[PDB]
Amino acid sequence: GAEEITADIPNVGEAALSKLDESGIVYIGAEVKGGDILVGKVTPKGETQLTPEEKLLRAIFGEKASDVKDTSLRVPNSVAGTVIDVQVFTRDGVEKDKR
Amino acid sequence: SVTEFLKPRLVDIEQISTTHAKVTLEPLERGFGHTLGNALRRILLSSMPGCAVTEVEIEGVLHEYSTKEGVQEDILEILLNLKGLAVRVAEGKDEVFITLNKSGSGPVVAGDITHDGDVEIVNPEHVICHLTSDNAAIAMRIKVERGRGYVPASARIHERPIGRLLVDATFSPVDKIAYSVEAARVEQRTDLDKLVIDMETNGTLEPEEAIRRAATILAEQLDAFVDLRDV
Amino acid sequence: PGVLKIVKVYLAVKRRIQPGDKMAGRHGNKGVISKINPVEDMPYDENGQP
Repeated sequence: GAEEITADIPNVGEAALSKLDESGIVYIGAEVKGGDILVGKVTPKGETQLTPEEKLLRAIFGEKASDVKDTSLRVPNSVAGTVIDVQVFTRDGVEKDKR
Repeated sequence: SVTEFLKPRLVDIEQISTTHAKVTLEPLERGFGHTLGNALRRILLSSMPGCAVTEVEIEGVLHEYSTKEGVQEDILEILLNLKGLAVRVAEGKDEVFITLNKSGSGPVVAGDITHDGDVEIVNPEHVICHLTSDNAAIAMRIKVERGRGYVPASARIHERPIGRLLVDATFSPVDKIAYSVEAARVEQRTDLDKLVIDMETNGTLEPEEAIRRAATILAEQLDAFVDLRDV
Repeated sequence: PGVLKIVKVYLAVKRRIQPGDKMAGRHGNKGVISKINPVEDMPYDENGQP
C-alpha cells in the first residue's frame, strides 16, 4: 500500500507525540534530543508468523495491534538542537495534509 | 611571642569605580600574606554566588535562530547581550521575573527594564538591542536566578513551552583578582606585611562581603583538618 | 517515481569547544585540546589577568 505521514504511531505513547502536530510533523522551535520523533510515518506490513510461545502470550493478554509498522524519522543519537525550518513536498495528485 | 601570631584585620576599603575596588588586610606575619592571598583569590574566582539571567521570553519569537522586524540584532545577539546583565536580587529570593517593553527607534538599554523594587540593575547603560523603526516594538520577560559557578543550558536537568529560550548563566560576579604583599609599619616590628586585593567585578557583590564569604568557605573547609579523625 | 511525499527538517546545533577538538593557527601549528582548565589554575600576570 501507500505509506502515510500520520501521528498514529503504534506502540508509542503521548509522551513522544507532544512535539508532533496533528499531521505528524514536529513544530518549529521545538527542542529535540536523540531518539525524538520528528516526522511520524507508518508503513503497511504483511502477515507475520508468530512463534508458539508468542501465540500463547497473545492468548493470555489479548493485545495485538500490528497492522502497520513504525518507520518514522527520528533525531540521530548524540544530536540535540532546535527545529528551525520544515518543508513539505507533495506530488501532484496527492492530498495535502493540514501542515 | 613565637607561639602566638597576629590576626589580620580589614583596615581599608577603596572603591575606585563601581566595578573596581581594593581591600586592605593588615597586619600579617611572614609568609602568611601570600598564603591568604592565593587562597582568597582561588576561592573568590571559583565560589562566589551571584544572580544571572537564565530564561528569556520574547513575544512573537519561537527560537533563537530567528529575526524580529524593526530590530537590527538577531535573537542570538540579544541573548548574548542579556548574558552581560548585572542584576542584584534582594536576599531571600532565588528567582525573580523582570519585564522589558519598548517601542520607538533607539537603543533599548538595561535602564528600561521594569522591576519590582527588589531587583537592582547595576549597569543601566548596557545596550540590549536597537530598534530601527518607529513602528518597532519589543516585549520580553526575563528570568533571573541566584546561583554559583557556570551552569550551561545543556547541563540543566530536564514540560517547557515553545518560545522559552534558555540562556547559559555565569553566576560568579568576580571577573579579575590580583593581590600584592607590601611592607607594613606597625609599632616597632618590620616583619609585618600588608595584603592589598584588587577586585574587578560586575558591581553586584560588595568587596568586604565577598572577602567574608571567602574566609567563611576557607574556615569551613579547614574545620575538617582542625578535627582530623578517621571518618 | 514511486515517491508520494517528502518532509525535510532543519536542526540547529550549538557546538561548544571541548577536548578532542582541533585548534590551529595560521603558521601550521595545529593541536588537539587536552583539558579545559579552571580560571584559578591558569597562569596570571602581576595585574591578575590570566
